[PDB]
Amino acid sequence: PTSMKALDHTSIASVAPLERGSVDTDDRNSAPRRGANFS
Amino acid sequence: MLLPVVARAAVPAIESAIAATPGLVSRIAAAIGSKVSPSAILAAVKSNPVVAGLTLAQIGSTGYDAYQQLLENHPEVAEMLKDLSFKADEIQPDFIGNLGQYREELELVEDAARFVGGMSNLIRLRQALELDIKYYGLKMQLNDMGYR
Amino acid sequence: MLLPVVARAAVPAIESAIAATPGLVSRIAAAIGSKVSPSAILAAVKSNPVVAGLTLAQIGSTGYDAYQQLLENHPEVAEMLKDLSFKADEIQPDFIGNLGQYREELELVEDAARFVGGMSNLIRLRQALELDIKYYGLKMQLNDMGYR
Amino acid sequence: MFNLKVKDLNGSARGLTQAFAIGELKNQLSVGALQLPLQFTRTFSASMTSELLWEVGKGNIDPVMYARLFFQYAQAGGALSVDELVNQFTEYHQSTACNPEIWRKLTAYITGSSNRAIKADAVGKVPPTAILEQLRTLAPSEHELFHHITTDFVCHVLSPLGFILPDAAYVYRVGRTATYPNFYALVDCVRASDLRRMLTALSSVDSKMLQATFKAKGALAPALISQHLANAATTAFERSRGNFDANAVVSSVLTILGRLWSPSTPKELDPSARLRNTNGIDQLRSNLALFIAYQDMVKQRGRAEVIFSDEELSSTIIPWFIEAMSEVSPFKLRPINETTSYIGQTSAIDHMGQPSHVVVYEDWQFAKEITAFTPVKLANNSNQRFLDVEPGISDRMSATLAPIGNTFAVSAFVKNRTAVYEAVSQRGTVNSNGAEMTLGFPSVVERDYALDRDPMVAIAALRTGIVDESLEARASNDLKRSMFNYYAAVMHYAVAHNPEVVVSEHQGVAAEQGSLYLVWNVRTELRIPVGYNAIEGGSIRTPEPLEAIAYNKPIQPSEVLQAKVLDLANHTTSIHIWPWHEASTEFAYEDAYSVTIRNKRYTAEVKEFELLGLGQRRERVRILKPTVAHAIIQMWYSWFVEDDRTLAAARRTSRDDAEKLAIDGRRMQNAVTLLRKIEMIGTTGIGASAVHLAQSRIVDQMAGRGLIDDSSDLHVGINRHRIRIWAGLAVLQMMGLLSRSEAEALTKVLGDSNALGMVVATTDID
Repeated sequence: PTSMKALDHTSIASVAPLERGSVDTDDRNSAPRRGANFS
Repeated sequence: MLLPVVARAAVPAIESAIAATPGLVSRIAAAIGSKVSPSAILAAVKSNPVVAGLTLAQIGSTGYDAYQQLLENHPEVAEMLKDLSFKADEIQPDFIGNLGQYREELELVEDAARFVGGMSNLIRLRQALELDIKYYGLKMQLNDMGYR
Repeated sequence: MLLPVVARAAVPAIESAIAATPGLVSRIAAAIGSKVSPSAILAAVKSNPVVAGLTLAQIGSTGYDAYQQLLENHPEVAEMLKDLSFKADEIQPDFIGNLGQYREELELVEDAARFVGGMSNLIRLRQALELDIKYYGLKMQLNDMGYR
Repeated sequence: MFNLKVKDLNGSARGLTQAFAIGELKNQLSVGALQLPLQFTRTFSASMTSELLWEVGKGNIDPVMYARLFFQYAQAGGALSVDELVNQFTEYHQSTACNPEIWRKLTAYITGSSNRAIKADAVGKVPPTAILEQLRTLAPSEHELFHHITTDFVCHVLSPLGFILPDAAYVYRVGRTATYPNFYALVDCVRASDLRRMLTALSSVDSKMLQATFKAKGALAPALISQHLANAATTAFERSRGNFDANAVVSSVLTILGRLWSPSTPKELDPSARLRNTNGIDQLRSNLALFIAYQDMVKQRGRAEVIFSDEELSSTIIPWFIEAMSEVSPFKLRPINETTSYIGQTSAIDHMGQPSHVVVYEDWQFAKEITAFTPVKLANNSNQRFLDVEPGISDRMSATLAPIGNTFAVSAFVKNRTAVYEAVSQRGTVNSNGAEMTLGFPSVVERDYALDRDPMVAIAALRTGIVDESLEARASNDLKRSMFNYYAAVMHYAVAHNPEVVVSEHQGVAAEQGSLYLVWNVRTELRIPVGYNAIEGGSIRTPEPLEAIAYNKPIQPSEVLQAKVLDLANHTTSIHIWPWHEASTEFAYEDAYSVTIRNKRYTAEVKEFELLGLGQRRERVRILKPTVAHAIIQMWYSWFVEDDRTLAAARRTSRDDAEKLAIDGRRMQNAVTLLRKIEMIGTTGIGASAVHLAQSRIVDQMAGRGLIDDSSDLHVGINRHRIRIWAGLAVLQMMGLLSRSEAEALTKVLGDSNALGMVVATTDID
């Protein structure tokens, strides 16, 4: 099997956002919002 | 939810440790931060995998088996669990300075390494020379017979 | 990190052996260079496979199958472990030493032979390192005078 | 790639030195000695890139062609050369064709027995293959050669519109032979020209004048045909008996040249005085290829002897010896300028013209056409096979190598090297063991691929200079012939661009006629010597062929050396083949990509038959090994890794900041140029088809696992590169072009250089 290991450990060029925020939102699932009753 | 495949092994493992000694029950209650009652923590283990891991760190005797199996079926917690459970390794006062003397030395090996090849080769080549002389004779003789 | 699959294979293997006899502490400290305590050597096993493979081969009652399991599960350690464990076979009085035992060794020579050159060259190179240090300085001084 | 120090040749080049060639290993040769100026205007070169197919079906025993196949053999397989081959061939000849019992058998095998038959009416024609099948039965001989030379023989004699039909044919491949003749290679070129004196007798009118009496008179009687034939085989054989001694013919005709060249020939011994005919020698006086041969002779024999008569006789050998080398051999006479034209040179300069390093390379134009053939057998246990050409597999492969041949061209490696040797040195040349010289020769490295010999054995022989005897005798030839092929290619080169040369006898203590070594006169403006010679007076003279290179001004390669593909499609389809088996390799590629997504491991294995887009899995097909391509790309990987070893070596030395950022800018600046080559390779259709299939199997593997988050994630900053590369290294591995361990390390360079993370941008070649 070919080894892609070495190529796997890498870093990404870093950069800083102008306005910080939205950080912990990376992984979340909001479960759906219901509609109103009808009549 | 804790996956059953783990939970099957996990739950009795913990319960066994509890039945062994009470002294652990108070400890895990402190670390996980759960109600001291043995029924409480056992209710928590089932609920969260992260919690299940910290418990198995508190008891390593009988528990090490399930922990690894927990780690398998949950690569997710693996990162998070590794952080929450940590202890600073006590460093020896002499160590860092004691390392300073080997600067001269290691740079010598890496000069020898590059020449030969990978470090694995040099470890071999070193043995080849250290090896007894007769062997050089032996190999010469097989070539005398025609063997290569 | 040590693969969890092989982890459950090695840890009871090395532990049972440590608790079986205290005498096995002589192996861990000799090669691996682990700390004197039985707890720290365990952490070394978990840390590195190379370290682990040298723990498995050294304790041989229950270990072999476990050692071969480590091999396949983490195949990069193959070349490393087979090499870092080598034991000279001394000498056979009889002509037919053969590949029976000496197989691994006569292989070892050839690698070393291949690299350096013709079989003669190595034996030469063997000696050059065996020569007293002085002779080097001599060759250098006779160079200094402008002789070559 | 070879790497040597021009200052000390004794240590690192020793086998490539001249003082080794003429066998004085203790000390270098003093320029000062008797000196006899002379002109080399001609040389003997086996053609580069000569690949042809030769049909042996029907026809006539073309005399020349069948000689060459004795030559091509004894060279190929060792065997203690040709003298055995020849005298055995007489045995076999005296065993069968001289023995009338076997002849009668064939006639019984073809028509019937004890009957009267009538020509072309009640006589049916038979395909040549058939009578061959019978020769296998009748004649238990070692080589298939012996059978074909007899086959076309019987084909010729008995055929006045007779037993043989015109249709059937065979074919054979014209393989690369050692280019510049070794001494023994002359011996054979004489004997090979012995045997076509033999053949031209069995093709002779005296053998033909048999048929001349049977043309219109019909063939009625089986014995009175066969017997009438069998004699005519022995009579044409009685005549051919006898031959000159190649061992003696060569040894003499070199020596009577050897007395011509050398500065010390006492008054009497010279040719022009005691030879009747001065024509023959004049043409062989100036010939170079013989000189380097003449050095081989004196080294091995240790002496020289004539044992031919002084004039009358030695005037009837030479004009016949001119013939042998003229035609029979693959070796053809060339003006010397145009034999090495394709060689080229580039120097790593500093100030005055004084080279820091100088690199000599063979110029290639990458040869991309790949014919994938497959075996087909009408007969059991027969070497001879039809081979099917399979279009479009050629066109998938050639669709891949079209971009490859662009970026791997050899002209672009040397501009890469010199650029390194400039950044790396930072300092006066005199130090660091004086100037160095590096050279590499795909065409030599090729010769070890066709033989499946590790090219790394020879290049380790030179520096040490001496061969290991532990290997078998067929290998020692393959090593020592190739250790030569450098040494010849060097001196043909040096002499080409420095026309002025002089010959000089050597000196030794005891009982030696001594040997001839050239000394060049080269003038160039350098106020400092390289190698060691005086460089005094504005010109310098040196024994060594290498040192005489370095002083050359940079050279552009005059002509690309281009490999014509072996053309199967033409002659292979309808005709049996030669020993195809080893010349090509089996077609299978088994490799498995892997990636981890959302902390979940995924794997897609891929095989060779899918990558092309062939539904069937067919192992019956094989690939003809394109060694010229494996040569180059093997070289490139050698040099490329050799760079980064020096830079990271040259960095840690500097211990100065302004420089370290020149180097750290060089490492990175390669590792992108690399990472782009591989990816641009990936875009190739073979490239693409590996990509599409690599993802597609993961998507469909994933959808079952029950989460589709893939589509977004496998196209990203990294994992689009990762799979892009791995498809670029597969295509190289699924071909012969590289070894799976070599690619594994070539990856590790992109790991540390971190060129990957700092790009974050892909180019699609659709």
